[PDB]
Amino acid sequence: PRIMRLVAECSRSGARAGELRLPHGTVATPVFMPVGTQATMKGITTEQLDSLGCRICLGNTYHLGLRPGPELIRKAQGLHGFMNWPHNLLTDSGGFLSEVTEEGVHFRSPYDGEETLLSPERSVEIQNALGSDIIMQLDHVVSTGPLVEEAMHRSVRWLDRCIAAHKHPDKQNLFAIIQGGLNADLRTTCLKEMTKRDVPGFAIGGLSGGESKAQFWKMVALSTSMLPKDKPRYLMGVGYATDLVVCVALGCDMFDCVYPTRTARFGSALVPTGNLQLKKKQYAKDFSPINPECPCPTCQTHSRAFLHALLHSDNTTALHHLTVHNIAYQLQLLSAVRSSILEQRFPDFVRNFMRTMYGDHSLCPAWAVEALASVGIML
Amino acid sequence: PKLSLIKVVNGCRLGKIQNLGKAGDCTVDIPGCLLYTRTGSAPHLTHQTLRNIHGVPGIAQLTLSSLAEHHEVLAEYKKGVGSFIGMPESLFYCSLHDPVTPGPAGYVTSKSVSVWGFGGRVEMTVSKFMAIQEALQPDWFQCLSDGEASCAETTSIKRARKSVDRSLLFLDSCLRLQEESEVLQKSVIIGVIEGGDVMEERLRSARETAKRPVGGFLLDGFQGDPAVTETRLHLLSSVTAELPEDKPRLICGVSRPDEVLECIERGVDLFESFFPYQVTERGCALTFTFDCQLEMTSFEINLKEKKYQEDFDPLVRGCSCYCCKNHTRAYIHHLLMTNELLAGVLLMMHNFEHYFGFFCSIREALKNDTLAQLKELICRQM
Ligand SMILES: [Zn+2]
Ligand SMILES: [Zn+2]
Repeated sequence: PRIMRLVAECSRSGARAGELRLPHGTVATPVFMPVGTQATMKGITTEQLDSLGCRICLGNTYHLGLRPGPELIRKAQGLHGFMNWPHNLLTDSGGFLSEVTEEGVHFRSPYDGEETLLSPERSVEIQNALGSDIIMQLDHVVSTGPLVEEAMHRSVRWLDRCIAAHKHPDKQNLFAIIQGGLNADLRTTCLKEMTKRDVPGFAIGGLSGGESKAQFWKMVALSTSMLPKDKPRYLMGVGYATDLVVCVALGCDMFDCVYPTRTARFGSALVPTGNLQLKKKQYAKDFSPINPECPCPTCQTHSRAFLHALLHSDNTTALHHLTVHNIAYQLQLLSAVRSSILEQRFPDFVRNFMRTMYGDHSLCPAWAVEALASVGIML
Repeated sequence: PKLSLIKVVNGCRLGKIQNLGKAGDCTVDIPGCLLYTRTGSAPHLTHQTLRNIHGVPGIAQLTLSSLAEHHEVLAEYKKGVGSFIGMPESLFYCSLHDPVTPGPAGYVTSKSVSVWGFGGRVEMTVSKFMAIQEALQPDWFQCLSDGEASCAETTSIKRARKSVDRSLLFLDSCLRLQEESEVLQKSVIIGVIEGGDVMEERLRSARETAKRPVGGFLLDGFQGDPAVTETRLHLLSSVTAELPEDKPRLICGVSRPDEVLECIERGVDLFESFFPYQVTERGCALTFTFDCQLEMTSFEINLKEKKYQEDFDPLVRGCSCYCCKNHTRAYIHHLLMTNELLAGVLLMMHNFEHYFGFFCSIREALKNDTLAQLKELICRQM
């Protein structure tokens, strides 16, 4: 019962144009998945997010556990019915002060009080009440020594316990999360153990911790080389435009990050040349749009100068315009990547993306040049 | 501004103002309200969400206190404020002060008036004021005026007399400057009736301003906490009795439904819509009914209250707004507890739509000669 269909592949690198069959519709891959919890906090309605072409977004299990709680989400006909989101949803396990034992993750109450145990079983039960289309296993995430290997094997045992507790694989898709940190021997072990489990998808965890970029993309490529070709590959916590393009070339299919929503609050708007810091003086008389090639409502209607005026005012709409546009940039980038894979022009697309972003190839980040060269894309 | 009245039932002017705008192809129903904006934007609502609201007025209110500090930018833009803020299709009346955040008093002389924006204070002489209107190019704009004789503190008769003379001197100065600019002549000046709480000065301001070729009148200084007082309600009557019937009457600082109906009886046509904005800012939703055929006020519910944590009904059953057709009280309550901006967005959509539908009931009631029943229905809900 495969949830992913491969539509096109790059004949030179690992890029994959695919499609996910989920209970709330089909999702084109590669896909960046916004964190809908932050989108609504940003003031973006369901209709706006839908009009941008988004067909899958994330919900934060721990946040929904604090408010309004899973009991209310159940009464509200799941998270779909609560926020009135018609398309797909992905929720985390809810694990990531928090002590970890074999029983599960322990949450202390502020200023003393009863603890709260989040076991693998309860993570599945909580996520079953939310009703998301894709659910994530509970894993043991460590910050280096014996604790790294200890947490990896516990993540495997917790994977088996989530699979056992997950009684409705026809309605929710459970993803495993590859551990091992930056240790190649541990990560390879976790890849060997977790791929034996019949889960519909796989996620790559532990790769947004502040490591070096060389160790970053090498752990990505090690993961994608051992993950099943006929199942999606989910790289968590990756949102920068360069990182997306590079990790698509390494074989990743799904991505999530709070980055687009965050910098929208900082006045910055994403563009093919990097970002525009629209709060700065230089945009006070810039009567052009953010990006005339962007189809979002902000770029079809407003100028940089007007957004600059709103940023120097009490109007919350200044954040709405940028949150709308930044999400649209992420969707536009990943759909343009997908078209290049369908049209067998992905390397030329990557060379043009890097050239527009950095200029001369000698100014490209060294880690990205190595990663792209490892899959046959030269600059 | 060619104004046409359908009838005047019990002092309420039912009609329509035709041939408005650059193309002259816009109309405005009276009595009605203007779309409330802040820095050229409806609060919490982009141009995209603004389209999700039924019954948005065709004329929007701008405030100099939010736009004066952007004078140099709009001057370089040259194309006008409506095009600059991405609302080229709407009508715009630029008022002097914001009704909710007007700033401190005591900056009015016979040489300059100050407004207050996000960046700070902007001092405007009559020259500077008309230079700013030239960059904005609004359809209508309130003439620079002195309205600080109308204040809560013990005001003097000499001060009320001064506000009349000062505003008239301002009015005559702006008219001389208007006829000296090609751009500024396309805009319509609105005279401002001042005079404080002194009857003789109120009547003198109304007669002297009506002598000028203004396109309408702004009734300034009638705001009231909690509402327009009986003393100022009577002052309002005496003023409008001195004004032509063929020109619109605007009022500032009067947006609550009870005092709106009170001022319509006095012959006031156009109102600001900042009351639904205030309801939104305190996390409330207007629920007062206006169907006549079957800090928080009683017209609303506070969705921060715990009784809505499980309430899966809409804000108002039968409301056709985006929030009530797609979301529940429990979702609105949750957004307010987690301090999410979608609460302000969804609340503002409903509060604007409910408020605009209230002004449809006023015009409908005037068609059927039933404003008495409507006023008693609004007042029975306090
Ligand atoms: Zn855009
Ligand atoms: Zn509603």
